[PDB]
Amino acid sequence: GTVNWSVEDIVKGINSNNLESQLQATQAARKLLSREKQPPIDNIIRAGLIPKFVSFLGKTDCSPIQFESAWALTNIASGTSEQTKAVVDGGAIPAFISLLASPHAHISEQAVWALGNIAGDGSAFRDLVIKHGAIDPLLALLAVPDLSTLACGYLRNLTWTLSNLCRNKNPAPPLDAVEQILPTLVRLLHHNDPEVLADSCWAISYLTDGPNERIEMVVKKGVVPQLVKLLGATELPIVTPALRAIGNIVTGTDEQTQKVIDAGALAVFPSLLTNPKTNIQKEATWTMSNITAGRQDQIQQVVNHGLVPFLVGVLSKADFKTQKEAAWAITNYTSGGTVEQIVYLVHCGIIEPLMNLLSAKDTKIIQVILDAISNIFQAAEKLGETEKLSIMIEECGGLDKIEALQRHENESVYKASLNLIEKYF
Amino acid sequence: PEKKPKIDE
Amino acid sequence: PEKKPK
Repeated sequence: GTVNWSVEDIVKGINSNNLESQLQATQAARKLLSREKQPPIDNIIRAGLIPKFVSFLGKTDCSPIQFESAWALTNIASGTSEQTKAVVDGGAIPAFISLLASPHAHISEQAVWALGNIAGDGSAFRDLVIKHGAIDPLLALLAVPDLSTLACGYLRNLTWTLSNLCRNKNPAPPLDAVEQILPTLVRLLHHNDPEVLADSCWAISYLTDGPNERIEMVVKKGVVPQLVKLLGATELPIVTPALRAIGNIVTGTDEQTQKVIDAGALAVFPSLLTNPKTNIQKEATWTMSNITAGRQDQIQQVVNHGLVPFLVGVLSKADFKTQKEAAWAITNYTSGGTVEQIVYLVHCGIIEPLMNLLSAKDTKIIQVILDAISNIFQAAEKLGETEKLSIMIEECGGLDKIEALQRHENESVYKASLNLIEKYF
Repeated sequence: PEKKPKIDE
Repeated sequence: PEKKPK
């Protein structure tokens, strides 16, 4: 009855004085907007239907038109920013928040979904959803003794919507809204559904993507052990956000970085730094770089966990972007490490793969590598082993490459190049 | 990623 | 030894 209607027909039904006719047309609209090939969102908007759909959200007496309108508006709100704006401009936000209390679960869920699309547009709509008071009713839907009694699809939708309220920067979500949400997020991070876990980790990754104070809010809730556990999961959709969150945390203070180390994170990096997904390797190497930028005792834990050989590994062979992250990890290690730690790094074979990367067509990695050489030489100066290092560099083809670089466009390159040749060679 | 259309029930 | 966010 309600399949493949024209917009013209939907409009005629919706403008009828007949609630049942309006219901059939709203369902027809929903089915249009639910089609996979190019749903006519803009024709629906141009027909002036959004205000009608929004008014139908408020018809408590007619639950089916509430649902059909909810779903229609959800699909419009899933499109461009402009499409989402049209839904918001129609007054949908408060009307969807009212529907969170619906006795009908399918309607409540639709309202959750719609608010998730609205908040996911960006900071401004996210913050407007929050101002209209969405968070209390959302969290009330998860206030049960055991999350396992909720329907799977419902809990997944709620988690996804909450993650969108945690998302975006410039600005980041209000501190009080983050404090309000975090306890429910901690609970979802212990739920056993892979999709709930993935979206919970994504939420934590967003909340840790910022200054130390934002990181502290999360770290203080004691989630880092659970994040490290999830970092060891089989499901890539869990590992990806868990590793991003862990990586975000170690961009903070040395004491925040230590909580990740204390939680056992470094024991997973052998796998992460050899992971077949390029992105996991990249992000794991980035994470390592901000751990090697830490304290000497923190560098020592990297050493004890057997991870220097894995950094030599990624430097020797990886996607280029991973190799650049590894070069950073080495410069940081050499910058902050004791002489013994820097010696160990050479003993593990760092020199040849570093020198092979000086052939790269990237100015930044060259500068990074040259800084690392300088730091290593400085440790050799303190041991009076500058010559053995010079010979090592020379034997693997390094001296050739550094010489060339004395004649490179970038100034800091040729400078650092020249200094090395003239001081050690 | 940020938005999701509902395709059916 | 400076942390670089991403």
